[PDB]
Amino acid sequence: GPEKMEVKEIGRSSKIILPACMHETCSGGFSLKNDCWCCLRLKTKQARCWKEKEFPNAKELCFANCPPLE
Repeated sequence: GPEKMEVKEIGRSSKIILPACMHETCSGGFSLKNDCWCCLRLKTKQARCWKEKEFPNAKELCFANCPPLE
């Protein structure tokens, strides 16, 4: 047979990502995880970001970041 091109892994949750401008993710139920979203602002890809060390707002938004429900 082939080289097995149909992995499975331990995917037992509702984890998913939300396309837009950056790379974000969210998962609540067992995995409990999420990928930050678009930073402060940029022109080409990098420029102005959010310092979660000084501003807690970025942190809350990062953990709150989740996919659409429509």
